[PDB]
Order: sequence, then structure tokens, then C-alpha cells
Amino acid sequence: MSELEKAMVALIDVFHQYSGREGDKHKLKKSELKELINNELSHFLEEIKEQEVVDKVMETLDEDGDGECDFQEFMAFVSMVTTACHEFFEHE
Amino acid sequence: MSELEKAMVALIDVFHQYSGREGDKHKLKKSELKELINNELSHFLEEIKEQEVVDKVMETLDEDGDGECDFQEFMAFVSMVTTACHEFFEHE
Amino acid sequence: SHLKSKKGQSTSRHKKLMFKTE
Amino acid sequence: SHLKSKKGQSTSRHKKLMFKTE
Ligand SMILES: [Ca+2]
Ligand SMILES: [Ca+2]
Ligand SMILES: [Ca+2]
Ligand SMILES: [Ca+2]
Repeated sequence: MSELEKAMVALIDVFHQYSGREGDKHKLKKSELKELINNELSHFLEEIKEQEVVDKVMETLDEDGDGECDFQEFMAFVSMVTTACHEFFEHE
Repeated sequence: MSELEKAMVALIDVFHQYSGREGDKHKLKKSELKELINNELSHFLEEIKEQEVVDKVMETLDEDGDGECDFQEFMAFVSMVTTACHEFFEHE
Repeated sequence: SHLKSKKGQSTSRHKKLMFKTE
Repeated sequence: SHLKSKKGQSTSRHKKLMFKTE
């Protein structure tokens, strides 16, 4: 119900849980990114067992090519994976 | 709190409100897209007063270049605008 | 030279969102 | 010819998400 406003605020809330975990509060390192994916998505998404998977994802999210995806880069990875959720979460 | 699962489900829920509005249930037309932006974002985001703004946004979201952004294309527009929300919603 | 500045017009509001593009 | 299929290895799970890339 036009609840798009609560959805944007929640998307940002989870990001603060991991970004504030390490000094890169305003930036995410492929290392911090793995913790978001493996630890936060314990069962919601296929956990990552090898960091190499994160390196490949870095090619896609490492838009700046610095080995670190900025909070803006992290945000785009959440929209594409959700699209997959629509196939699984078929409302109906 | 790892509430990323409720965030993905909500993002998809708002999309169903407009997509099911017209026959393009699985696709959004620059016309249907305007209703999502102007009507759903009555005050949350700057409403659109001219459809030309939507045409310019279509260049960015019309990835297929068909004048229609698919639900997957619509999903990416929500992640980038939210990033702007982080500047406004500075938790803090 | 042939570029159009198009100053004025409230429509400029669209450029505010372009900062996201970017 | 010089391409590596790399069949096997559970890591393939990453390719499942690549369908999104696309
Ligand atoms: Ca961080
Ligand atoms: Ca980067
Ligand atoms: Ca539709
Ligand atoms: Ca398209």
C-alpha cells in the first residue's frame, strides 16, 4: 500500500548493521561484503562458502574497481537479488 | 536486524499494486510507470508534473529500449533513489 | 556551441535526480 | 579451445546468481 517509504528505510537499516561493524562505515570491502552475505543471509539466500564467489561478485559490484563497493554500490545488489525473490515469492 | 527478508517482500508488494492496475501485469509502460511515481509517491518523492520527465527516466530504465521497463528494470530504480534517502535518512 | 542550456523551467527538477545517474 | 569449463565444484552456485547479470 504505497508502503514504499518503509521499504527504503529498512533497506538502509540492514546496511548500517554491517557497515558500522568495521571502520569502513561509509564503504564496504569485499571482506565486509562477505559478512553481509554469509552472516546476514544465514538461510534467506545461499550462504557463501568461498570468498572467491565474493571476488567474482566484486567484478560486478566493484564499480569503482577499488576492491570495495560503496553503500550506493551495495544498494544495487539488493534490487537485483530481490528480482529473483519475485520468482520465488509469486503473490498469486 | 537481518530484516533484509521483509524488505525484499515489501519492495515487490508495492510493485504489484500498479502492475496489476493495467494489463501489463508482468511489464510496466512509461505510462504505468508515471502512475507509480506520481500517485504512489504523493509526498515521499517529488511528484512528476510532466510526462517528459518520465521519458528521460525511460532512457535510463528503458534498458530493453521498448518504451516499457520490465519489473526487473523497475526494481533497479528503487535501489538508486533509496540511496538518496540515505542522505536524507541519516541514522545518526 | 550548439548545446542548449535550457535554463529555467521547473522541469529542471529531473536534473536533481540525475545526480544519481552520475 | 583454451576456455576452462571448470565443471563440478559447488562454487558453481555463483553461476546460479549470474542469471541475474545476464
Ligand atoms: Ca563498512
Ligand atoms: Ca567500487
Ligand atoms: Ca503493469
Ligand atoms: Ca525496457
